[PDB]
Amino acid sequence: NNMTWMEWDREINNYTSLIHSLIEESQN
Amino acid sequence: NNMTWMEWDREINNYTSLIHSLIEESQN
Amino acid sequence: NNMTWMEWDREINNYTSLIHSLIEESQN
Amino acid sequence: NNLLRAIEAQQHLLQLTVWGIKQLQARILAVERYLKDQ
Amino acid sequence: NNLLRAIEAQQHLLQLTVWGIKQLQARILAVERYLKDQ
Amino acid sequence: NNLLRAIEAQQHLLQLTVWGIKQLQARILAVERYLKDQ
Repeated sequence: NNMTWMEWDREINNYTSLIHSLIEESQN
Repeated sequence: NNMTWMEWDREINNYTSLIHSLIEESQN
Repeated sequence: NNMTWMEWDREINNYTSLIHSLIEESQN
Repeated sequence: NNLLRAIEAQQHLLQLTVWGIKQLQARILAVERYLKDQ
Repeated sequence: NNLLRAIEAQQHLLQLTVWGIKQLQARILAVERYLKDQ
Repeated sequence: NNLLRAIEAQQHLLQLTVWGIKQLQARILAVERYLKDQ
């Protein structure tokens, strides 16, 4: 499909940042 | 071991489908 | 950075063992 | 709920890593075959 | 319980991706060495 | 709490697999280019 390695990088980083936030908010 | 790339594909898909179901059922 | 494939192996195994324990303890 | 959202996002991450591994497998196989054919 | 089952299944997925990455690392290393030797 | 700790650890695992995939992508690309140049 439309997936490229630069888009892959972008999406990986976005999901990782969201998960970090969710896990931390849970720490609270 | 016995693992081949076609078996790998199969097992990935099976686990992914199960997780989708579990996450959705939780949405309920 | 400092990451090598042998260190990668080591860290993968350590996290995997910890997760196994956490999931099992939850079974209880 | 944060944990559910975390697992949801992690499943997307896993799917991305699966895509990447499949791409690399096809590419290395193509290279292996090229070298065999040469 | 659904979340526990999800994490269990996701750990299996992760283990599969680790297997795949290890396979690809050995294969690309073999190719790199082949080219060096040639 | 065990589930939170599991997700935390799994995120570290995922990050490691991402590192590995990125390494392999650069290495296979380097090989593909080498063969093209040759």
